Amino acid sequence: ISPIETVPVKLKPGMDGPKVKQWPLTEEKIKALVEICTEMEKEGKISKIGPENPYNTPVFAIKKKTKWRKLVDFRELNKRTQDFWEVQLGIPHPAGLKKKKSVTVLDVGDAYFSVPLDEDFRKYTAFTIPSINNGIRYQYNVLPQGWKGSPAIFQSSMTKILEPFAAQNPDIVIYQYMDDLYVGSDLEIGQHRTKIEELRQHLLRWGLTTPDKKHQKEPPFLWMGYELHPDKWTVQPIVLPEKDSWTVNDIQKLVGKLNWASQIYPGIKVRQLSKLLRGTKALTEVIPLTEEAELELAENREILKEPVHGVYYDPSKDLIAEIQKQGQGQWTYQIYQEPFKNLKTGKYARMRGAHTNDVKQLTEAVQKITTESIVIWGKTPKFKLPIQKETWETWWTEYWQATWIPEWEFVNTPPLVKLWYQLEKEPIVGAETFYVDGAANRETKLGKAGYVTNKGRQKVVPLTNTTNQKTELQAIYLALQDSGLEVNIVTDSQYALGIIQAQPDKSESELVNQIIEQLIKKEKVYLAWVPAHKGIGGNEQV
Amino acid sequence: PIETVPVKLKPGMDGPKVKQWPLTEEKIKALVEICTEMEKEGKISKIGPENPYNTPVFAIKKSTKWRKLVDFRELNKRTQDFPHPAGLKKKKSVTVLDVGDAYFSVPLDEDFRKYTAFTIPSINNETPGIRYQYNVLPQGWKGSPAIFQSSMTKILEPFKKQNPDIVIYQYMDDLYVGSDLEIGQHRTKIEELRQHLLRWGLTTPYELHPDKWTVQPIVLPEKDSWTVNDIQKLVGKLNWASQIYPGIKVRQLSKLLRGTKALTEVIPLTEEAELELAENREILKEPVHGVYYDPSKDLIAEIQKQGQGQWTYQIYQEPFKNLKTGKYARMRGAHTNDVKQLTEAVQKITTESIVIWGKTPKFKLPIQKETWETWWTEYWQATWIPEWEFVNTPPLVKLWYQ
Ligand SMILES: N#Cc1ccc2c(Oc3ccccc3OCCn3ccc(=O)[nH]c3=O)cccc2c1
Ligand SMILES: [Mg+2]
Ligand SMILES: [Mg+2]
Repeated sequence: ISPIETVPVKLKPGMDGPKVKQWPLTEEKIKALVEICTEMEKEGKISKIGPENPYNTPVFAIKKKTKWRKLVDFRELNKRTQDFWEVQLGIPHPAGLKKKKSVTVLDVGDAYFSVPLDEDFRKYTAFTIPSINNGIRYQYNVLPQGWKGSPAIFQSSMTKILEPFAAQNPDIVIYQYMDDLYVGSDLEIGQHRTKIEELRQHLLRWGLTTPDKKHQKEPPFLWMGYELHPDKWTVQPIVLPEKDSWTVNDIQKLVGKLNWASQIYPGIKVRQLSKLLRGTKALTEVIPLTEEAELELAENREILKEPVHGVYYDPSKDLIAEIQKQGQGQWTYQIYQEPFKNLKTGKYARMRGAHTNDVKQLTEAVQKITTESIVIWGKTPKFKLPIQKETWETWWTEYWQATWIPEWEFVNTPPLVKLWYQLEKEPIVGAETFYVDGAANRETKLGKAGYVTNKGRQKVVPLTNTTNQKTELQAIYLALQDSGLEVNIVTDSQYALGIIQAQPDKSESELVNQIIEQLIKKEKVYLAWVPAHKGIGGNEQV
Repeated sequence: PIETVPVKLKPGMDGPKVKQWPLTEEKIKALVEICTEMEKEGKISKIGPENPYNTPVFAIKKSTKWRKLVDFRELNKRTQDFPHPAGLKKKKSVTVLDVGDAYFSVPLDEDFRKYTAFTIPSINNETPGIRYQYNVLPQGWKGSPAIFQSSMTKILEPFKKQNPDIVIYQYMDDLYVGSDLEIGQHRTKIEELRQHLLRWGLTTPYELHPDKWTVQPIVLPEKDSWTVNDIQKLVGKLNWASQIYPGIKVRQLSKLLRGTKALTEVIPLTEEAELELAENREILKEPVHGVYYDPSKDLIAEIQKQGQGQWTYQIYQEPFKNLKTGKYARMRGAHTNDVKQLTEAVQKITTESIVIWGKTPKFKLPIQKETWETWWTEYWQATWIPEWEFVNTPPLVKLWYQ
């Protein structure tokens, strides 16, 4: 079976072929391996070879509990073989598929064995079936199963094979995934079956068999963790385990399944569980479950109680994205064309820092959605967002970092994204000026936070088990606690200055959160910085 | 052209493997058209699975026609074999010309061609991408101007003979032509060079003024009435500049604030403090001592957003030593955004850097990674691409370089 051209293959430079010996396993499977190898010899898939290849790869035979399968271990050869263009990893997302009147699934059997292997490379595929006294030598003429080059070379071969058929049939759309072909068309059912038959025979001319019966797979289709119905898609049912104790492995699989659920079931929250997964220690140990994680999990269970589906994609209809706040640090989004019919859903939980605010997270969510949309639909969607032009404009104008804000429309669906507070850009007249400082002995971890004001008020609060940074935040917090609704605060800490000027409404540290509550309760707050250890109102202490 | 220049990679190093970035349907369409035509013209050829290598490609508008830009940064890093005039920056006018098309006249070393492999991506992973490699010298590859160098010398020789005072420097796909001539004369000579290039079969389908380029002097505020907050800002800024300029003193200025005063309190400048401030204004006029360019070290460009369409930048090698500083501005017209201005600024800084040192700086970009990676090709008109990374550095930086 020459007509398929062979891809040239080389070993890695400086490397020879595998000499690894056959491991007996003198068990009766020998004869099995004979029978199979005779059949494959009849079909020209393999060949007996002269006494000097010289090379070897281990061959095995088994039946998992009637048939017998030959399994060759190509690991050593695979390490010694050149890389090939990476075979398809990413799969088409169901939400990106365009609805077709008829869809057929074609599994080609013995896919790899139907494609010839490069002649000069065949000697390296040699294997031995053991004689009882000590054997018969064989080599592959086709792409072996388990070999490094098989998927990419078969992929290429299949593409080239498919070109002439697709050329004369532009109205039918063919997806190629591994061995499978998925063939859609809008043609009448009869002539669709006809076109399928044509494709089948065309493939048969290249030595590729397709399902002979009325094709083995019927709607719906279980494919890569999905259910594909003619009019809709969804995910295969997600079963969340119930345990008293959880290891880090269990939590990884849990957040995995939940992540998988998030693309369709709206409202999924993974954050607190991955917070549990912040421990990287090798995956054995029992990880303590936090109340927040338990709550999160329970809510997820309540969401997964109801059945949910997505729809398929129409290029003529607009692409629309909508975003809602899920509570602390967490967001959820829906992508749809028809208003209540979701193409898909998702989430954004990421802080990407110890502190952030709502608008920043929203903008990041928009970014993630944009990327995903480009990947799946090859275009960016329209955004319906729960934020007002004034809010966002003020934010991105006063934001030091460059940002891209799309065309969007304000939808009013509380909670609305808002600025909980805004620091003053100018010092406040009539407001008390707090000169703050804090310090800690790095050895003893003991510290203090204090202020002196222009009204003549001075205070010092003692602190235990703390650092200079935390004390410098502590001082600011202290000045917030003891002042009126309007306050001027002066600090020598670049750290604290950086944290507050960023205007976070949420944080990992409870100290910063307290500071945020204070800032919200305030009306006017101005933060100013001065260089430390120069003549200044606030002075210094130890 | 039949004789190919053999090209090698630095010992113990393989070809580039780099992820192709997802693209919109439009850009993919454009790339498919372009690559179809290029394949018909023999410039590129389809390749099989036996080629592991990949290089990113993008579609940019540079006219209405789509252009294909290949990002060769990795291949450029991994492949080197083999001058910059110092007078180019002194010239009154410098014009840039795209000579890249010429590279398509020269075939590429066969054994090396596989390292030029690139992929036109598919939407939603419907198909594996369309894979090509280059049969000729690709634009953006640093081997191209090196191999074409003798031809370029041959073509330019008569012109240089005719115009001895005109400077011509080549970087990548670009010719930089400086002159001290009057603008009209300059553009006339430029056009002469253009037609000279065209009639010899070199296709050339942006003028600077490096004479005006300078390192920004630090500017101190001028006020009729000074508050405590103002003098605090002043002292902080002068303290920052004190590292760079040794003579600066804050004592008399800080004396006015000496303790426990309200921020909004108006503080008059005493003649001593005003003396100190004036002296500091005077020392800020002179350039910094001991700042020299090192060709063996990476150039580094930091940018910060000043708002209202203003952006400031610094080019340095080692911290606090500034080879150049500048400020870029754009008239908004309500069309503009942050990404556009940042991209433009990056291109301008890179051009300035090429003109002055003959190399591109490593950029520290005040933007989110994914946002830049998404939108940067929209406004990018340049044939080359700089290295870049992404940082914030807000806290004291905006106010000081403002
Ligand atoms: N197993 C399996 C399997 C089956 C079909 C796939 C596929 O099916 C398609 C193949 C070609 C063209 C359109 C396709 O689907 C569009 C959406 N759709 C999907 C399923 C259905 O019944 N009807 C329908 O209109 C597209 C992509 C992957 C597929 C995997
Ligand atoms: Mg299959
Ligand atoms: Mg301090």
